[PDB]
Formats: sequence, structure tokens, C-alpha cells
Amino acid sequence: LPPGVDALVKDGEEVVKGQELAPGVVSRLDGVALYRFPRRVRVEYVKKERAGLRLPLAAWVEKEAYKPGEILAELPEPYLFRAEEEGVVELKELEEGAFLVLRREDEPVATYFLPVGMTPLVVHGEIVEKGQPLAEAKGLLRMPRQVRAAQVEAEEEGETVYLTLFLEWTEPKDYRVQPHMNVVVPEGARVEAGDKIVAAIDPEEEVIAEAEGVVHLHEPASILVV
Amino acid sequence: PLLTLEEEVELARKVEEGMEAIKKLSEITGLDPDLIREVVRAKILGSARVRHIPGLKETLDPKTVEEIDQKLKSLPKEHKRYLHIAREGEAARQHLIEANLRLVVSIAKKY
DNA sequence: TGCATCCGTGAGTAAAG
DNA sequence: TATAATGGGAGCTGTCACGGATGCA
Repeated sequence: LPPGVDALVKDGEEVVKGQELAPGVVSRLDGVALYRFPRRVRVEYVKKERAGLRLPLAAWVEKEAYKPGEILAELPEPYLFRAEEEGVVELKELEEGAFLVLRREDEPVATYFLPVGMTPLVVHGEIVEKGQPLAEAKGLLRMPRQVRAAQVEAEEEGETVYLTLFLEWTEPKDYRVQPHMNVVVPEGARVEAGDKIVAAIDPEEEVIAEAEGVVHLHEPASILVV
Repeated sequence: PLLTLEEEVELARKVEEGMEAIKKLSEITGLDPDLIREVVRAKILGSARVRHIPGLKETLDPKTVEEIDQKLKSLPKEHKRYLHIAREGEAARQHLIEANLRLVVSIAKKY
């Protein structure tokens, strides 16, 4: 494989003669493709947290849970989701959608969730007082593709509802492997806190899994078709 | 074909870890490390080549190699793991020699 | 069934050297 | 025993005729 380009096929996957293996490789035979020295190891770390959001009762689409991409509400007019605590803003933008976290001294006091359709009006580290707009929701709004809503708890108060979502999603972190380092973990295996992913010559260059996640191999040095 | 730095490092690494695994298998089984190495080698190369080794105290024929391979295959999972380690190390040894055979020629041509 | 073509093999005795 | 080193050089020639095995059409 030329430098930097990725594999159009996956490790362990059976292939056919003539089927292209990559943007510049076509396999001359059929069988089990195999990866030789993946250069970038991406770990999809899992996260099960709890986050809130307040919406008008008219715009809401009541459900017990929300699959990714599924519509959460539809708004006739722009709506301003306002802060219900006072703190400093920890903005954590996912692929699409974001998380707001407020903390007062240092401990978090609010964890909000802004699904797709809500443009955050705050910068990481900003100070917010109670009741000021954290985001504008314009029109329809839906869950992101990367995050799913396991359970939903609602509360009616006035002409609004407040959703305490039991969210579950994954965040990627890449790791660069060097020719003196070897991947001791298969494709799609589960690691915990402390498990080793890529060994090396000296312990200070090893790759240890911080939290639990799913392992993914990209950019192999070469692909072996057997 | 000539190795890439990665393939070279990988083969050398497997060789070192296979030698370590033979050491561990001698620790466990209480057998002789050289006899263990000869058995692993015999199985990796095939029955095509099996002969009496001068240092070994026993004559190396397919009967005794089958006996020792069975005493090895009757190990617990975390013990029998070292057997696969040693086998892969021997295969890496063979491929490393074969990969670097050209250097010998390019040196010997000057003698 | 017949030819061209190739490979191997042998090419004097005694003397001195 | 530790930079890295990764596929070779020399042919060498004025017969000759036969016999027998191989190769084509």
C-alpha cells in the first residue's frame, strides 16, 4: 500500500479475484485478505452518561428512546435553550451534535445535550449565568448518527418538557504505530482499562487502553491475500 | 523477496520470543531444551527431514517426536500457548535465513 | 517412416622431456 | 560479536568422421 492511503477491505474478510483491495491494488486471487503491520490504530471508546435538554411541549416527539438519526422534535420558530445552572462551560463537540457541561468550583453541576439542529452559542470555558441561551434550535432537530438514546425520562413543567436522556456513544482516538511496534490486539476486540494494544521496544512507547473500547486497524503497510 | 524493515523486525522478534518460549517449555515440562527445540523444528519442517542430532541423548525418530509432541499437546491452555509461540518462531527463523541469503552471495563473491 | 541435428569420442611406435 | 551492507564472471573458437540418440516436420 502506498503511504497514507487506507484499505478499502477489512482484516479477516474474504475476497474475490479481480476485486480491488485498495485504490491502487487489485487482488490476483481469491481468499482471506490479511493486514501486515497496521500503521494507525483507532480505538472507539464507549461512554454511557446522563444528559438533559428542555424543549417546548408542542415541538416534542414523545418516545421512550431514540435511535440515531431519529427526529427528536420539530420547532415552528427558533427556540433558545437556556441554562438552568451557573458555571463554566465545558464544550465537547462530537462529529455532529455536542455536549455542554457546567461546573462551578471544579465539579460538574449541569450536563446538557445539544442534538443536531441546535447551534451552541457558547465557547469552551465561558461563564454562564442562570437562564442565558446556551444554544438556538432552528426547525427540526434529530439525534446524531454517532450517539443513541437508550432510555428517556421526561418532566412536564409549564409549557415545556425536560428530558433526562441516558445516552450511549463512542469517541475515536488514533494511535500511530512505528515499524518497531507490533499490534497485539485483533480487529474488533474489546479492551478494558489497562489492557495493552500495541507493544514496543521500551515500555514508555507502548499503547495501553485508557478506558474500554473497540479496536480498529487502518493503514496497513501491506495486505496479504491468502 | 527482500524484507522490509517491518518484516525484518517482525521475523527477528518472533525468533527471539520462540527461543524464550522453548526456555519456558523446558521450565514447565522438565524436559531438555535442545530436545524440545528439535521436536518443534521437526514438526515445522515436516517428516521430510528427521535425523539423530549429535548432542541429543536420544535417537530422534518419528516415534519419539510423536511422544514428545503428545506430552506437549496435553498441556493447559496458558502452558500449551508456548508451543504455538515456539512453532511460529521456528517458521520465522527459516524465512529470515531464506530472505537474507542474497547478502551471503554479495559478500562471498569477494573471497 | 524418413530425414537434419547434436553430443560424445577417438585420432602411430619407441626416445627425451 | 552490532552504521549498513541483499543475484557472477568468463568465455575463446582453422579438424573430422563416425556412430548413435534426439527432433522435427
